[PDB]
Amino acid sequence: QNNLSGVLHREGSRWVPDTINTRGLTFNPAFLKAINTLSEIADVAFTTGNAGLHFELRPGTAAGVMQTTLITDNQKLIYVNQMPVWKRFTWPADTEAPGASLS
Amino acid sequence: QNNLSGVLHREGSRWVPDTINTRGLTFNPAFLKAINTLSEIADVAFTTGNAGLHFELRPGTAAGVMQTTLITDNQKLIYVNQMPVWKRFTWPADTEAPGASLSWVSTQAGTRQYADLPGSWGLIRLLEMARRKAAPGVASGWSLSWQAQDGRMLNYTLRTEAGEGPLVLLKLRNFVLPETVFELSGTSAFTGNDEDAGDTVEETD
Amino acid sequence: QIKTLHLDIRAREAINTSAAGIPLSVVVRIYQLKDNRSFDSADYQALFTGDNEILAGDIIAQKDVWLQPGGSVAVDMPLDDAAKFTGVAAMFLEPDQKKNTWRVVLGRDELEPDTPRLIEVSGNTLTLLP
Amino acid sequence: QIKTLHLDIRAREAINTSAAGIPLSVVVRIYQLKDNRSFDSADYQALFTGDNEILAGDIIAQKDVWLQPGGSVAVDMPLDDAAKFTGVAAMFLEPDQKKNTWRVVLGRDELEPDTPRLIEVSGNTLTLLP
Amino acid sequence: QIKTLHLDIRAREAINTSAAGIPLSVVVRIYQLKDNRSFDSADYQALFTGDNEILAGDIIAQKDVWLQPGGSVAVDMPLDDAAKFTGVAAMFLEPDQKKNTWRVVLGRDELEPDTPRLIEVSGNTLTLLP
Repeated sequence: QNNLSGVLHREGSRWVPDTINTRGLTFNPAFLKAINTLSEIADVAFTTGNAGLHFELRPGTAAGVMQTTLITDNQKLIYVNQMPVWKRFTWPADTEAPGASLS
Repeated sequence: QNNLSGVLHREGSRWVPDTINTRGLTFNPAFLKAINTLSEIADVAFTTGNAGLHFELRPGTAAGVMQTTLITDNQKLIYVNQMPVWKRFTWPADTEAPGASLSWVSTQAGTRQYADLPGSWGLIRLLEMARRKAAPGVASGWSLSWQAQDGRMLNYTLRTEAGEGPLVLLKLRNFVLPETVFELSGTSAFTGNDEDAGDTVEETD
Repeated sequence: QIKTLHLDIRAREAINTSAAGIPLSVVVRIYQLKDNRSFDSADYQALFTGDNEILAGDIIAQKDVWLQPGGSVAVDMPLDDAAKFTGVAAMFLEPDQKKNTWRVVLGRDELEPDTPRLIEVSGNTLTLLP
Repeated sequence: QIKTLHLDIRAREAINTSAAGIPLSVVVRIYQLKDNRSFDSADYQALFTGDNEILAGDIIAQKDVWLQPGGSVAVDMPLDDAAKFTGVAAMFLEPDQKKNTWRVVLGRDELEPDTPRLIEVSGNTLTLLP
Repeated sequence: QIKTLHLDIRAREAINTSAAGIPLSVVVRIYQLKDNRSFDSADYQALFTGDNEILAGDIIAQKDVWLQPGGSVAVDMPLDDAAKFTGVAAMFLEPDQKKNTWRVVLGRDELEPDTPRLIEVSGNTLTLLP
């Protein structure tokens, strides 16, 4: 925003290069991809600075197995072939024993 | 605020065009309506950035039906023809299984739920289906019909707080941000009635 | 004395009528009291929605019957021995809290051990019968 | 009357079949009720996941049996005397809430004190046998 | 004797495999016969597509079950009294008409009145189980 402010204008979510109004100066395409991927991380997970997303959940349909259980961040999902209904996980939780497992 | 800051001065809640002090440059009226609608969403629902409104809710009055129950965001309203008393519902709640549903008990059957809709955007989904709304009572004066199966109807009478409450979120359906501003086409056109006519069809049907 | 609480609750067609005269259902609650003074002190609001635990603590048990317009529901209750007063209260659309036609108190003596006493609901009032 | 609750739960191979026809297991719950009216009023959702404590309070005790596809589990339950109705409900993938083939109510009279009554599960329905 | 026809039809994943080994579905028909001699005389073609009304007239009733690969379908049939032989035939892609592993005949004696007999399909053959 200040070291090359005439070179890369912030546009949408990516970084558009062709606003230098300048000839004889091109740069490495590795940098331009490695900033676009990071801004795509910046506009999915991190919306409020506190770094947390949330996402809808998974019921099960199986074949010869029952009692599918997963825990993540003290938000249980126990499943014994009931009617499949969605649920909700916030991914960074409060203080707990944080971790995840499938049983 | 910076790309055309001499053109559209921010004024009230809408956007006013006559500040260019310039001749020979109109713009597309499809843009100016589609920004006014968005700022009217911006000043009813989103007052603090965190995107949450709250609206007073409804008692029941029925005709041949009882136990009208709705759950949304773990804020129950159970109702068995007691004295009618208002409630207060914050619309985006804390963590839960967020969603909404309606369930009544017929005279000759048990509970059978009308429709359950999951997701944080569920309350605006199931409220679509009965827009026979205009009511000559309280100030914001709205009612809901919710014609469920086999002729049993279950009434409600909605009273909102700031402008139009959460009914204004139905204006977003079939709404695309339009094309170009500053187009040469559309020189002489007077279409300053759709913002009244859409609510005319809404508040009568 | 009386071992088993027996009650028979009649109802006509015109009960709990709204402003449109529509016949509506109603919910009636049965209370087993140790004290009748607090049952005569509460209004319509603090009895059905309130947290008067002085009154609720005197309520030994509560049971809610649920009658159609124009029908009846029989009450076969194992009567508690400390239940000195059988509290009967209803939730109309228009409960006259002033004239107090929305609650009755049936003491220990006015029960019958093998016959239900008849409570008739009409309009928005509660009525006993001999 | 009946002192000990005895139930025998048969099952074929095609029970609780998914959209791929796959034989799945199922969970069946046994309820000891004081009231059968609330057991006939609840749907599939508010019985297995709901907080209808009016229905749960009428449930004296609950016990969950858990049967394989093509097998059986014997039920030896010390039957409560206030358990007027033995509530049997199951959790299929496709519970027909309308035709109500997912629950049965067995009263006090239809039990046998030293012989289990036979409940057969097939498809997604519950079936008694004489 | 036997009043109600009960059959349970199991199936593995590798049934009716094509030249590409692809798991395919299959259609199985149930026949209620008065004669088993004509059911042993017909080939694969004149049974499923033919007009052998001598065989079809001995068929009292026919019912077609329809199973997924890797699943099961329960059969609850009101068994006719003249149905001396329960004819079970299937339509594979490669029906071995010579070794005759595509049909079985279940007589009156080998049925069970309250238990389904188990028929397992694997590869392109039909298999009974004790």
